[PDB]
Amino acid sequence: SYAKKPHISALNAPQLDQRYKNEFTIGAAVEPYQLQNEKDVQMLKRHFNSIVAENVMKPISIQPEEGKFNFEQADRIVKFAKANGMDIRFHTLVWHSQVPQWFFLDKEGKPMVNETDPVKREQNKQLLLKRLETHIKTIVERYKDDIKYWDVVNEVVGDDGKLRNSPWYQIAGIDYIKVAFQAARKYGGDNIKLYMNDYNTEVEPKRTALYNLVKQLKEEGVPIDGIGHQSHIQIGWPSEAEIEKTINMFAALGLDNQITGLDVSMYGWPPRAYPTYDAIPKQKFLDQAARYDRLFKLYEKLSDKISNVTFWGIADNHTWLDSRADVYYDANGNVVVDPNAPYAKVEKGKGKDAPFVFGPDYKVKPAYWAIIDHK
Ligand SMILES: [Cl-]
Ligand SMILES: [Cl-]
Ligand SMILES: [Zn+2]
Ligand SMILES: [Zn+2]
Ligand SMILES: [Zn+2]
Ligand SMILES: [Zn+2]
Ligand SMILES: [Zn+2]
Ligand SMILES: [Zn+2]
Ligand SMILES: [Zn+2]
Ligand SMILES: [Zn+2]
Repeated sequence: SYAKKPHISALNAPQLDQRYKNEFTIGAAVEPYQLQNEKDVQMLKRHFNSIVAENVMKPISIQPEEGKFNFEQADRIVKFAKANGMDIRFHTLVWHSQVPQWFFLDKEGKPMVNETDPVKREQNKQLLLKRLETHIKTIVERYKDDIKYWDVVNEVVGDDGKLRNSPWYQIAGIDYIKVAFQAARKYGGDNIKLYMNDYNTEVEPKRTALYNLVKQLKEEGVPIDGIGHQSHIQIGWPSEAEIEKTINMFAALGLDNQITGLDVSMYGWPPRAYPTYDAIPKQKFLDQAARYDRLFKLYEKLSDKISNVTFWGIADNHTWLDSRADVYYDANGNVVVDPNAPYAKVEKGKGKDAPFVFGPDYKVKPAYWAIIDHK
């Protein structure tokens, strides 16, 4: 939007959540250590009214061995949110990544996916489903009074438009999704809100597969209240038109929509990253600000169908996108960022992305001014 507008400390900037408070909550994803850092604490207090765990509420973080529950890290995020009046999202009860392998071992300690006996396969399904229910039961019995929004399952639809063929699906079929939602409703009650969370929700054939799956589950009475759109997006993709079509399509089913992991990468896919923040040209930040301007104008247009927009981080000094920021080098050792250009080697995850409206020094970016205004 504007470059006249100064690069001031975000701790002196108009509050993001208050700008959007009648449209949707504004959330940030966090690690417990950020709650012991003065600037991160002040950022959350000043700008955000919703919170989610980057990592410490994922399955392997909560029950790394059967019967060993580590709630200590998740508790710290819950305590902070309650003390500051923030909504909490739980990420996530079921996922094919960051998930302990003991879930999928049969009683003899062998991988359940290798079982060929159909009678044993059925016993493995029921055992996996029992373990799934106990994991969800224990978590929801602890947090049902504190955590309003739940990513019950994450990424269960494949990018090929089929259900994702994870061990969950190989072993139990579609019932693991039904069991997860039924268990969360049973032990959590009517007041927690249950979401199916995924990325590339705008992209066919994934989008229609997600649509059909949710429609079918709600016809069968499986409790599902909304869709989580991870929204790990780029400056130019996906188009605002396709985002709008997606949000409307699920709203038509009676589903809430939440933007659960928003970041606007500086790069394409696979990314060709700059090696450092300082090397990103100023024009990239202007392009990103214009993208954020259109994006939040669209969220506001659709505000009656969106209850929350959560960024997957606080400020540019910390983003999981850095793990994807591969730096490409030509034969002379110069950085290559042109997506089709010659190159000799790549340094995977060594570069720097810049996906938020707050810079790594906790000063506001052009993208912040683009979404704090009313134009
Ligand atoms: Cl991270
Ligand atoms: Cl800066
Ligand atoms: Zn306003
Ligand atoms: Zn606030
Ligand atoms: Zn630097
Ligand atoms: Zn709303
Ligand atoms: Zn992180
Ligand atoms: Zn992630
Ligand atoms: Zn700066
Ligand atoms: Zn604007």
